Amino acid sequence: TGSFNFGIGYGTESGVSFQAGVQQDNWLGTGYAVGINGTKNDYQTYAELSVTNPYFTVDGVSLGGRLFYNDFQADDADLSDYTNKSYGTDVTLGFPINEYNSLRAGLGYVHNSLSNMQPQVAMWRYLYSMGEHPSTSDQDNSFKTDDFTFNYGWTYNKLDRGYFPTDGSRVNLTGKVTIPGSDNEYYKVTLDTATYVPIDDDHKWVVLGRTRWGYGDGLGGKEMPFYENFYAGGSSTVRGFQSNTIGPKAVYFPHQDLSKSDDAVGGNAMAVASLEFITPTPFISDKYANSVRTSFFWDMGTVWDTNWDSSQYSGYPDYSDPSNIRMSAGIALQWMSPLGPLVFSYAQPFKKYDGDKAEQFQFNIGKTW
Amino acid sequence: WNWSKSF
Ligand SMILES: [Mg+2]
Ligand SMILES: [Mg+2]
Repeated sequence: TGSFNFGIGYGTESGVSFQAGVQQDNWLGTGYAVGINGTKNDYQTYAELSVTNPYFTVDGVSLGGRLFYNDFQADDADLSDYTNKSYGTDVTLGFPINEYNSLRAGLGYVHNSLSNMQPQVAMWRYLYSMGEHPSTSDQDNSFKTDDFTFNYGWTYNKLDRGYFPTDGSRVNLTGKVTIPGSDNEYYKVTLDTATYVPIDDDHKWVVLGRTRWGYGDGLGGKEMPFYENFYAGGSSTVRGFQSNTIGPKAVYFPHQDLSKSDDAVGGNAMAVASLEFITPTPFISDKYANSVRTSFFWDMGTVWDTNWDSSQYSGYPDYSDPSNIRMSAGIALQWMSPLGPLVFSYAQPFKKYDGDKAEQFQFNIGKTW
Repeated sequence: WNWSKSF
């Protein structure tokens, strides 16, 4: 008939987080699930009305609906400062292919309203490509856009287990592109892969290979908006690095000749890879391996800005350079605790670049399971 | 942590 839930979590990147939802399982006999969910962390507030139906057709074609609001404070996510308030809708159809494959396609509308932008080169390059020319010596600005998107996705999942896998692979490819008539003109592609290779019969020793890629660019002279940027560094990409520090840094314009900074801005291209040796946990019985997991890892990644105009800023790093690969090594520990899914890592960033920030200890308690 | 309550 229905349910509701409340969650409290914690992350080094996100601080204390809260979650809350309420779902009506069958709306007046339609078979659609209607719900309201909300989440809040140090830099993000998000709320949505959800409409879902796993059997839109009796075959198993799914429908997924959204009407959302989102409030992003970029400085609290350790980026060069800006604020983005947005709302919109999405409709998505899910087509199962076989046990291990699904496809999804959908249409999206999103209104984005940008304010409180701290003048810096890359952000202003995008603004200029959009016909925007706000003052460079002033943080009281405003840019509002309406976009319509076509979204597509592909998920391969043959993990033997959803939680603490020991064998198989997981691949998720997402795409989106603006439909003419949008203010923006851009596409964005994301690729995530995870492969688990057990080396012993009992599956207590596993080799994990993770990669994560992202590429987007503008069309017809526009650039991809910077609030769609990829980032890297943190607890889920390159451990041992401060969240999102990897990649370009803001080149700030003077307030009222530019200022090199160590404030990350993300980029439109990204590549992250990790090799991780899963092993039994010292001082713990392998009866708890489904609930406790130790691993040693080698993380690497880079983020870059393909449109950095190096000609015009010779005195500053060429942030279009994709070859400054950050690297770290360390040890992680996960635990299905009474307080919820728990992840503690200690890692040392042994290859880092000008302006990158370290965060050796990183901790996360989930609020959804 | 996540508390769930079917109504
Ligand atoms: Mg601040
Ligand atoms: Mg700084």
